[PDB]
Amino acid sequence: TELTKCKVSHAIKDIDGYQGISLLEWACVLFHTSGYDTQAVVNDNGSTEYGLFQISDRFWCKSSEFPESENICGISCDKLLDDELDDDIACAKKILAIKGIDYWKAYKPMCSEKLEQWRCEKP
Amino acid sequence: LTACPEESPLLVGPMLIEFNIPVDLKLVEQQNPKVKLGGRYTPMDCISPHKVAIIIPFRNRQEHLKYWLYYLHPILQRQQLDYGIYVINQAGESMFNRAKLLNVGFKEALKDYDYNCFVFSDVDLIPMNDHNTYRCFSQPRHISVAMDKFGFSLPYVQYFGGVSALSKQQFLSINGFPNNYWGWGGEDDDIYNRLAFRGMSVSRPNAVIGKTRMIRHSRDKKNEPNPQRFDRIAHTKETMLSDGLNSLTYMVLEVQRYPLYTKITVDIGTPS
Ligand SMILES: CC(=O)N[C@@H]1[C@@H](O)[C@H](O)[C@@H](CO)O[C@H]1O
Ligand SMILES: [Ca+2]
Repeated sequence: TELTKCKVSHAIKDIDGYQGISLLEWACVLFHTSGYDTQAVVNDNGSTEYGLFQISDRFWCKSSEFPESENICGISCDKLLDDELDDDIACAKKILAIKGIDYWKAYKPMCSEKLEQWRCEKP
Repeated sequence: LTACPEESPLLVGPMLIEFNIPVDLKLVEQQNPKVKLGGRYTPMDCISPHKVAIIIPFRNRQEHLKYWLYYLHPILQRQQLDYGIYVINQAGESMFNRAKLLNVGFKEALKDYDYNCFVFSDVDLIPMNDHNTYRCFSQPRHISVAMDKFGFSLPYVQYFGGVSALSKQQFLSINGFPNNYWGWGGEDDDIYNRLAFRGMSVSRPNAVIGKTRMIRHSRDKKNEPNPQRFDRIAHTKETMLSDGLNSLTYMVLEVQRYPLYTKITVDIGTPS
């Protein structure tokens, strides 16, 4: 599903401030990462990235194309293609703790300034 | 004849834009008898200071082109522009290169007429309000500011994709657009970066008059997300000097003059 910035912001609250990344920064990162499409699937040099957070099967989740993946998140990549964001968020937190925000290539170039526009005022 | 008024008296404002009824160019031509071979139109009632080349990057989207022509020709005539329509068709099977095709359109259009303004438009975007003028302004103009795709709003303030317009001087000033972006994404952000580096700001109409419809379509396997896009946009300040109008090379395979437009099929090479 193609979510809105506010739908996304409300769903990822538990991630706010984790590893020092705010909700504004995440709204910005997710728009440029998947266009807020929970079913996004992108290939990238022999590997596939899934969902809202574009979590890769290279190390993070297990896919049928690449079954011996480290599957660090301990989850099937298909669980990242639905609208229940709790496990997508749990896996993102593992990426943040282990690898850091730079796993998301959109962060530095697109989310280093003009963060206010990303605020959701809708309760 | 004297100068066309600042605002056209022919505008109707909001329009219904639907992609239901199939189009027939023969009919479009029938309805637009004033459009000359190659899709050129010049007002007869007044003199327009806007000599506009409208550049459409393109690859296998004829059904989209039909709708684009069906809606834009009447709009552009109402806007009282001295314009020409150019469809830059990418031959080959390499990933789609939107920016490079726009650069080719700039160079090729200039061979036909002394255009002073260039509108760069995706072939699937139709403006829903004719007060959203397809011409150039004192600063770079972003036109498709409220696309239905983004809920009829601007997705981010730095967004310069979709439909935009640059005067010839503005375009020249940034060394045109990058040629090195292959595949989907980031080339428009690179363009945005260029304008900013040259000290320009982005002019836009408000979100109401900027309402724009996007014809729907399935993913283009020939235009998948560019893996290098995020890195590339971080180096625009330096690369805009060596990648642009000044390094543009390509081969023209065919120039086709149809009654509603000029289609130029080109071979723009492969990822370097
Ligand atoms: C670096 C990148 O991917 N930028 C894309 C841009 O090319 C596109 O026009 C816009 C709307 O879809 O979304 C951005 O995220
Ligand atoms: Ca999920």
